[PDB]
Amino acid sequence: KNKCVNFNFNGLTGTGVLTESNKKFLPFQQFGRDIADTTDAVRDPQTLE
Amino acid sequence: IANQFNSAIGKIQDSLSSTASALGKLQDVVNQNAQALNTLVKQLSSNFG
Ligand SMILES: *[C@@H]1O[C@H](CO)[C@@H](O[C@@H]2O[C@H](CO)[C@@H](O)[C@H](O)[C@H]2NC(C)=O)[C@H](O)[C@H]1NC(C)=O
Repeated sequence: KNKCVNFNFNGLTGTGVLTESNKKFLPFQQFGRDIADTTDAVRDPQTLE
Repeated sequence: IANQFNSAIGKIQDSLSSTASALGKLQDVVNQNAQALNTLVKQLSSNFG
């Protein structure tokens, strides 16, 4: 967390700082998106947050 | 003549409190930039075939 990284979630590769989100995704949602259609936020596949 | 001028400046207080309608010319300019920035941002979602 809080460091810039080459992340990859389930094949969703990218560059970013990662942080804990107050955003509450539904169980059917694994990813979120920007108005620009970039992957904004992610639900982690091993720890459900 | 001073009472006319002082009255007339008094009416500018009321006009500029009550509405945006006169400043709409500056509103149009900031709004056009916001619209164009948001368009160039939304075009990132274009799949282009
Ligand atoms: C010119 O017009 C002004 C108003 O713009 C007149 O001034 C008013 O006069 C009456 C009394 O006659 C007062 O009750 C008002 O309060 C005055 N208004 C102001 C802003 O002072 C003025 O009398 C007119 N002069 C002439 C020569 O016709």
